[PDB]
Amino acid sequence: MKRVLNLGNLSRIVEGDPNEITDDEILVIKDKIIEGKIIDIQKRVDGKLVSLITEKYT
Amino acid sequence: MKRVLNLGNLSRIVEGDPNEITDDEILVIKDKIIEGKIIDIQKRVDGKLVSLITEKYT
Amino acid sequence: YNTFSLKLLEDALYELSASKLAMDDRLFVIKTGERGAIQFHKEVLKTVSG
Repeated sequence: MKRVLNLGNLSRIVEGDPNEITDDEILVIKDKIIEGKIIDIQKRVDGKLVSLITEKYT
Repeated sequence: MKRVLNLGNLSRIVEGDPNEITDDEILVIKDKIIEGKIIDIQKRVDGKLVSLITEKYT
Repeated sequence: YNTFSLKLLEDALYELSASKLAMDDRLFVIKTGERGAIQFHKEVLKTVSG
């Protein structure tokens, strides 16, 4: 057990508009219908804002 | 575009044992199949680990 | 020991110290090779990392 990233790279975990998320920062999309849950973690790669969570099916 | 949470609560995002993380820590799990993905993010609710990301269905 | 742990070491030394030594005279000094000092360093770092 140890920390996952230096706090410098964790201070750039933000909550905002997908259109203003550049690199050197990760995006979190909070859920509305559910209070504490999250919807997706996102990271831009080539202008597109892709997810870091692998899709899981039945 | 504020940080999703403060640093005292982001500092406690860690990587490792699911058994050793307290209620104050968020657990990350790096996907082993893919090289830069995530498979789950967990924090202790009632002594049990539960995914923060909302479950998706079709 | 099979695997080294600051847990195991801290317990043994304290139990010894409680039974045998005053609070003021529990300064211990271990003798090792360079590798034991490294193994110590790694474990100490693993803890503060927790």
